[PDB]
Amino acid sequence: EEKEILWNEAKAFIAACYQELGKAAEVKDRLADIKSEIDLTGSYVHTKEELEHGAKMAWRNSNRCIGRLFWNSLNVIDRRDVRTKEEVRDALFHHIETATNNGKIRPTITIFPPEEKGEKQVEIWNHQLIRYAGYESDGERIGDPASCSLTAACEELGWRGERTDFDLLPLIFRMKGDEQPVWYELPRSLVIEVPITHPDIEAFSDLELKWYGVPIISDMKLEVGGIHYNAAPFNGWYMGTEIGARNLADEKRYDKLKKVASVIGIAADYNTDLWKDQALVELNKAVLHSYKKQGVSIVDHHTAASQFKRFEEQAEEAGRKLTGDWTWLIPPISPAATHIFHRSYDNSIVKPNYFFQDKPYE
Amino acid sequence: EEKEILWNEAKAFIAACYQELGKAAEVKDRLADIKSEIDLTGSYVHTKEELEHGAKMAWRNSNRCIGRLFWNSLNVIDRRDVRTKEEVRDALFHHIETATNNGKIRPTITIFPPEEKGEKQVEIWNHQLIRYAGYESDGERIGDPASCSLTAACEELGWRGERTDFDLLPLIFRMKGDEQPVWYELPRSLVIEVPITHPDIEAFSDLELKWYGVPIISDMKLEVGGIHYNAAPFNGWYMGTEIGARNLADEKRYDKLKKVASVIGIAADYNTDLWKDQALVELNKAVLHSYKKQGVSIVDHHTAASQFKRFEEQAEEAGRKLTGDWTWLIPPISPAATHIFHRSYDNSIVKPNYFFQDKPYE
Ligand code: HEM
Ligand code: HEM
Ligand SMILES: C[C@H](O)[C@H](O)[C@H]1CNc2nc(N)[nH]c(=O)c2N1
Ligand SMILES: C[C@H](O)[C@H](O)[C@H]1CNc2nc(N)[nH]c(=O)c2N1
Ligand SMILES: NC(=[NH2+])NCCC[C@H](N)C(=O)O
Ligand SMILES: NC(=[NH2+])NCCC[C@H](N)C(=O)O
Repeated sequence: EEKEILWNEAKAFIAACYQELGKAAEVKDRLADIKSEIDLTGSYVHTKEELEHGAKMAWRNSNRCIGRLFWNSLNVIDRRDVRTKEEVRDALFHHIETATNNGKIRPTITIFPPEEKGEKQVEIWNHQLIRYAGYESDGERIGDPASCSLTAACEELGWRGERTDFDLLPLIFRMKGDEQPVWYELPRSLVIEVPITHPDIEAFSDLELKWYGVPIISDMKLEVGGIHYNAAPFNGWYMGTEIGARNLADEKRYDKLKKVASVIGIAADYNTDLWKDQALVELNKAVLHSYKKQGVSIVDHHTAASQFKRFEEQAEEAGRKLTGDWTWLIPPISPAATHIFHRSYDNSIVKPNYFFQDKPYE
Repeated sequence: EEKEILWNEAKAFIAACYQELGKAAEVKDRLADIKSEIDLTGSYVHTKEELEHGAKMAWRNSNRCIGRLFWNSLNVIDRRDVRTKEEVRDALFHHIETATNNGKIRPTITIFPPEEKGEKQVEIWNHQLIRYAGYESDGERIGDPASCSLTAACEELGWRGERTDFDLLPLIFRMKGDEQPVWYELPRSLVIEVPITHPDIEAFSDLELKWYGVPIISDMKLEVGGIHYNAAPFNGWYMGTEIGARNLADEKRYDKLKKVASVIGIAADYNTDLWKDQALVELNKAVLHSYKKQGVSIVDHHTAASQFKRFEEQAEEAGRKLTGDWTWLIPPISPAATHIFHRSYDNSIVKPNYFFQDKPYE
């Protein structure tokens, strides 16, 4: 009964994949081998070409992603060969190193062995390979609240954070057959961070803000032709607003707008002064300026939206249906200044794609 | 077959209305009289209490409206007695005068006779009672492009605009039985306008921007218990962003962001400078400052969202389901700074409500 779902998704995927690669004639024979493989083993194994293209298709189908113009240049790393936690660890270290690329970020995915009987071979606990810890204890708020539960979970495993506002969480994942995950401290040499300064307001440094260079989502499931890659961390480069308008701005995150208003020399007393709006703009300018000055890749929301429009045009020219989530595609500052705001998007789910998974902690 | 739809909507409305007014015991007898009235005449007539409460309920059900906290203080003007175009004209003039209230704006609706056999007694062509004309002719762009088609239609009726960027369109409506609408020039004494200045950037006046005080939507259908009030203009006061982030900012509208960037002394060369975002903030600050200085009612998007949150809480306490359109409720600047951005809204349609109608021009 499980073969049936796998087999149908496999047919849809290979037919569409090989079609796009111009391998339309090799479908029938490839489908046969897969049909046999499923019969024998209860599953099938992707060729490196299918795996690579499937990961690209999945990115192209990510309704919430504004950066999809570059779907076809994704660097896919096939690590389905890993069997030990040392190999997982070094694969994760390598992903960080190669995707970072000394600041000139390469969009990269590292693909680990897929679920077998729904049984995970590797289970990554981190939301992102690089992220800051969070602590709350009796009035105290330190670090990133979005990381509070994972941080508490790590401190159940013998790890202890310094309790600065920017503790790097260790990598934490569990191997099949083990009851507890293991954790490895990140080598600081691998992690680029960017101190946030303002182009012309020098007092901005007094906030002592910083953020990490590369956002590497590590807790989503990649689904390709019925195959479930629960462990397949991926990264692009940041859009400035993700850091300046959300991570550093949200009240449930770092909540820095009042402090920003102070250092840029404006009052934070009256809603009608639009001080939050003004602080958001200056904070987002500082973020863009800082990453650029540091030689770390980043994109502003206007350029990103322009690129996304080219993605829309490209899709129309190629005869492909466009899907998107309007509510996530619009940037959280000046959304009406982008074309995205003024059109509609079909939020249908197309596979291959990336999906949410339940968290092993909490 | 038309009695059936009317009768069912009537039952739902009166039962719910009288329930809310505490007139639950008078439902059965009122429903009887209506049932007879429909049988005899093919329609029924609302009491002043039902009409008033129905208009309020309709506002409360307006999924796109962030200002719904004040639904119950709506000033309803019953003008179902009008029969002549002079009476319509004077009713419209009065609505403008009383809603304006010397700048301290009163949320007001004037209700004209409803459709009979789907036949309109009064058909208002204006989108808003007060709005600026728009012209495009061989390269020329003057005024408000959103008004181009209506403006062209008026100039087919013997009206001629001065072709400034802020020509007030005449009132234009058609009476039942007439083939063409009539138009009446607005008395300037009735129309408050606000010149846009900046609190601390005096060069902002060089843009010579202004906007009108009161937004009075005049082309939507009010539906109450099966009765279709196609002509029922209503107004609240502005939220600043409607003017500063859309009317004056959109490229398909007044398109003023480059000129704003110039007068506030910033470059408009690089996306990464976030000059559009900065210009939007300063333009929206100027709008709020200008209306306040002029003694004309206005609300900023932060205060408006706070009020809307109270509307959410009030709804929960009263046992009423909340409905809303997330995509319209979020303000077009700093939406993530409002609570609205971070929750979901059921976009179901509940009646009574206000609906779109096809435009007689275009
Ligand atoms: C190349 C630069 C990229 C940019 C600028 C970009 C931009 C964005 C942004 C701004 C978001 C919203 C994130 C949030 O609000 O938290 C997003 C979401 C997303 N992006 Fe991209 N992205 C990029 C690359 C990629 C890559 C390489 C993949 C995967 C192969 C990807 C898949 C996704 C997915 C799955 C989401 C949704 C995540 C979620 O639901 O939480 N993107 N992207
Ligand atoms: C009291 C002050 C009010 C404020 C601040 C307010 C705020 C708003 C705003 C900002 C919008 C979005 C408009 C746009 O983007 O073009 C809106 C839409 C709307 N409001 Fe209100 N509103 C108010 C009063 C009213 C009143 C009195 C009514 C009717 C009785 C009403 C019914 C609506 C409707 C029907 C829409 C949707 C219009 C459309 O779909 O184009 N509002 N409101
Ligand atoms: C396509 C999209 O639904 C459309 O542009 C909407 C988005 N949200 C909006 N929200 C408001 N308040 N006003 C608008 O005109 C719009 N436009
Ligand atoms: C409730 C709402 O859907 C939710 O807050 C969404 C809105 N749009 C978003 N858009 C982006 N890019 N990121 C987010 O986290 C969210 N949050
Ligand atoms: N550009 C991206 N790939 N973003 C992925 C999500 C990152 C997340 N929003 C963050 O601020 O850390
Ligand atoms: N606050 C209101 N009632 N707004 C109604 C819509 C007005 C319209 N958005 C305008 O800018 O003219």
